[PDB]
Amino acid sequence: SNIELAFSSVEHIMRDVHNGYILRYLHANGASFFFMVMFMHMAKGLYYGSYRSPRVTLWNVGVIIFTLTIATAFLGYCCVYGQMSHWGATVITNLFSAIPFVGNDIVSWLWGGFSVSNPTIQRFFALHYLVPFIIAAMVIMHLMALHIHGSSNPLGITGNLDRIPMHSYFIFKDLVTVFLFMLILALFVFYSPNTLGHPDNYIPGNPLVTPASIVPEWYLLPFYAILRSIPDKLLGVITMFAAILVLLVLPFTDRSVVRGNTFKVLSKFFFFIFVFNFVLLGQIGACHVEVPYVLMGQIATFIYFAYFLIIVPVISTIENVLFYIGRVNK
Amino acid sequence: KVEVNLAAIPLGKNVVVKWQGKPVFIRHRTPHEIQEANSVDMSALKDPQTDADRVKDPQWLIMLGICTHLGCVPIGEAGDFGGWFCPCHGSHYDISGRIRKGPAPLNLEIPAYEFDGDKVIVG
Amino acid sequence: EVKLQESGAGLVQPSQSLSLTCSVTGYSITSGYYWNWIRLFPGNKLEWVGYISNVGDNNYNPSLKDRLSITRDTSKNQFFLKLNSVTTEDTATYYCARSEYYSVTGYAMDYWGQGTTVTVSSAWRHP
Amino acid sequence: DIELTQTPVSLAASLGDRVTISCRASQDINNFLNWYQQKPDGTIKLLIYYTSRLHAGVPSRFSGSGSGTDYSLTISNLEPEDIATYFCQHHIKFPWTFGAGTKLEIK
Amino acid sequence: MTAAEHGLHAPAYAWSHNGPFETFDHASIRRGYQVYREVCAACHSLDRVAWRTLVGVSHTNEEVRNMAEEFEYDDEPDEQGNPKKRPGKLSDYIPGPYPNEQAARAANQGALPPDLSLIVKARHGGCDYIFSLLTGYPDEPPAGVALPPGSNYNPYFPGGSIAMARVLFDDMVEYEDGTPATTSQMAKDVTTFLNWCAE
Amino acid sequence: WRTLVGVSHTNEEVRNMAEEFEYDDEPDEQGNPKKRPGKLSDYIPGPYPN
Amino acid sequence: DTDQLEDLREHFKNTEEGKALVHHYEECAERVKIQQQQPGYADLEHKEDCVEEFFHLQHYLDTATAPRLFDKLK
Ligand code: HEC
Ligand SMILES: C/C=C(C)/C=C/C=C/C(OC)[C@@H](C)[C@H](OC)[C@@H](C)CCc1oc2c(O)c(OC)cc(OC)c2c(=O)c1C
Ligand code: FES
Repeated sequence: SNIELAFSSVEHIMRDVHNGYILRYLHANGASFFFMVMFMHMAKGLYYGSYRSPRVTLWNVGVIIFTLTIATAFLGYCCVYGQMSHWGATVITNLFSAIPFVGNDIVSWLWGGFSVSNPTIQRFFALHYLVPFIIAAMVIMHLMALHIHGSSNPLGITGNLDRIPMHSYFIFKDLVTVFLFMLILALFVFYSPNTLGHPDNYIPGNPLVTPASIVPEWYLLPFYAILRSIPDKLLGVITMFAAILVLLVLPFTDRSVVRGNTFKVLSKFFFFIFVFNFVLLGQIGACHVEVPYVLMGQIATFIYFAYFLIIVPVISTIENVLFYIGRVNK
Repeated sequence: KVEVNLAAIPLGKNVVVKWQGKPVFIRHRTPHEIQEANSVDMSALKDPQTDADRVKDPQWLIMLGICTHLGCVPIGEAGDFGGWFCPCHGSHYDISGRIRKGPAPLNLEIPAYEFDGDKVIVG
Repeated sequence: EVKLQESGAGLVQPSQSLSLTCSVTGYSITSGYYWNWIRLFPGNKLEWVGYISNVGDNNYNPSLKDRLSITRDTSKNQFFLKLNSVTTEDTATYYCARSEYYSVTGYAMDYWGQGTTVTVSSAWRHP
Repeated sequence: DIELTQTPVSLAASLGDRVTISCRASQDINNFLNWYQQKPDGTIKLLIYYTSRLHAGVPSRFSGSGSGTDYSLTISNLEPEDIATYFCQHHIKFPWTFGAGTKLEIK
Repeated sequence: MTAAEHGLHAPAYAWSHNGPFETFDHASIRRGYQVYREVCAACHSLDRVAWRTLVGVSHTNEEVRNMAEEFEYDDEPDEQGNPKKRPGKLSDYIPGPYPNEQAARAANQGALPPDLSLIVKARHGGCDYIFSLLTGYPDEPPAGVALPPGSNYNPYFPGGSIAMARVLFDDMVEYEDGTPATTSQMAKDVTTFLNWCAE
Repeated sequence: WRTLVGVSHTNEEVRNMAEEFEYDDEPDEQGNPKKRPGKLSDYIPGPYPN
Repeated sequence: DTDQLEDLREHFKNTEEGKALVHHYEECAERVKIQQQQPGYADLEHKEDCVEEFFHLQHYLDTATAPRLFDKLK
């Protein structure tokens, strides 16, 4: 973790440790897959209304795990101490300098110095090791919360009438995806290890030069984009953090009397509008801060939030009524 | 505390030096840059300041290359104000180092320093 | 950029006041540095009349110090000159200029006005 | 009230050769001395400030030197619009005072 | 962002190592080493590559041992504590041309030659960009390009103004294996060696 | 050195004891190793180089 | 020996697209050369450059040479 040795120890892993590269490429790519899957897992639930009914606490725990995973991930990205590392370390810790009074103090406290230096990278490794074990704990709670009500299902109705044990069905069904998962991760680790990364990170971090090519990790982009879309320093970070916290609102704004999107025409539509919007958001993030893109980023940010706050409640209420009048002849 | 050989620095050039871990910007400004710095209405600055308040000697622009937004080092001779541009979130700085466009809330910082002939002692 | 326009009484009879106005654009009198006035005698001697800062403080030449008065209109963005009790002595061509100040280089009047030539005559003119 | 003494006063020269004007103070002005150029039409520009500093738009062929009480306004080639009146002022203490003026004619 | 700032997009040359089943062409690697040693090594370090790594890759155990013994590294002080040099060995790393960054920046008009050890991975285009750069030097910058003194125009380099000048010219190297050392043949060879160095 | 300040000696006294020794400094413009007088942030120099 | 990338850049500089592209480029250079003599080019803050056109040219040749070049190399 020593700042003068950090980057090189990582190369030592790549160049000298037996299968060291396999270890590194697996960890790095495993990090991206973690998010591709996490996003899917989140989406499925967001679609099938898993955040509803008695499963709220389940969903709320899941939201914490999301915030924690993103944190763990960023702590680890700093450990390579490449250009992206250093500057990611810088910008992100500075996110707290937005806090009104104590601001700068929280920031220099974290750094443990005048700027991102040895103290920063060494405590960051320390913490990158610690959080995973907390996530693990957080997972067992996610499981305990799951276990009292069981999983939902695509129909969005009760599954009490027809149950089948986890063993010899879902143990084997799970195996299929496990393998499929490993097959694609192997394709990246062995044949395209660096496609998901950023080249700037192969250049040792330098405190006097931020590269004109600086771009956040692909899985952070949508959030990066939302922050860039607000021309105020403080509002920029408040809005960004809000974009994550807004997911907690969902069990209260979904006014529908039935669970899931399987039978809702207007919801399925607006769901995909949200999905793609999210991708567009992440795309704007990889772009520059230039004319058509800024405004685009702002329109999309609006949509993102407007989805949980306006669309869903407005749409679901209409669908409730639509479902009613379409068959009531009192 | 750091000593920079000003006699070395040519005219239309920027120089970066390390001071307490943060980079210090020093530009040997041209007469056009100096005029362009002192000929800008405060109404167009979110953080108002005359180039006089910032520089001690109009020929040398000395400051901290730390973007006041989230801490990146702005790129020299870049932007839409012929100054510096922070690649991180798109902030623009003029030849006085004042914040023009972008999230950055304050003009680049002016450190403490004095001259001692053909050299400046920053710190 | 910056512009300074001089306008006003281009001919005045003795025992009266000399009022010249200096309109600025492309910069605010309140924002900047120093706003001076100077006159150019035919004898080719320049005399510094006095100024008014961006704050609102005056500093006049000890000579004219008790006759002149320099004020300003923030709203119209223009500073003035009012030299009371003029004599054939005051005939010269006046200029309004902006002078900066930098700790190390001192002053320097960088932006000048067109230059209005006033004549102190006993002649007549339609007001 | 310090006063500058411009000399040579109202001198002349050819159409492409160096000249040398100069101001002299009664007190000491350090280096606080500027040089202005008054065109034939009546326009008054800034050429040099604080002994050596060139203002924006003034050709590189314009030098300037000295200190204390003796200064100078050099030139490389008066070709062509150099024909004008060149003043000089101090500013170490109020009130500021200019020179006598040095006319320039192309013979 | 203006096309010039981004820099011209390097095309895709058909490298012999591109392909899920293709290995590097070691013969090309060997040639590239020579190009680096005789042309690049005067300004570019290769800090992350120890001698032992060429053995069984591009050269022989004997060959490498020889190349290493052509340089001096510090050994532990003698019996009386006085410093003393020693001829390099396989366990050492390839020595760079400069002792420090200042010496390096001094010898290149303020610029600083990046260590080539991972340049292929540290850039977009990798092999393609590296190669197109070494060859991409026109004899005259396009009309209207104000080029800073001490700078050279290369279209593939972001901003067009690179501090490195063209260094590859025909036959400036005598390839031990006979191959005609044309400027593009040399470019192909170092790049393949640089790719190996990095991966 | 600094660790003596306020314990056994004064800020000046330590600065003075420190400056009597030379320590390696960043090479100059052309990369030539040059020395420098000790400072408070330094560690008491030993008598033998190795 | 003559460099393989040059030999190819030359053959492709002399094709219809090649000559058209170099023409547009040369018509630009010729337009700039004029501006440079004209009254006060040093002061204009609008100065046109021919990079865009040099890029279209260069790009074209890249597209043509790139998939071919390596067959000629060892
Ligand atoms: C000293 C005369 C050099 C020789 C010989 C070679 N290179 Fe070089 N190189 C040198 C400098 C001054 C720089 C920096 C330029 C800048 O503006 O940053 C470089 C840079 C490179 C780079 C990276 C450039 C970039 O993309 O930022 C590459 C890819 C590179 N050099 C490769 C290279 C190779 C392979 C050489 C031998 C054939 C070679 N260089 C020689 C100085 C010098
Ligand atoms: C010990 C732990 C500490 C101190 C703090 C960690 C917690 C913070 C987070 O949430 C967990 C944080 C990761 C954030 O969440 C809002 C992510 C969405 C990241 C958002 C993010 O990333 C960037 C990034 O990666 C970059 O790379 C070079 C560069 C960046 O600009 C140049 C950014 C950036 O501008 C933003 C907003
Ligand atoms: S750090 Fe410069 S804009 Fe965000």
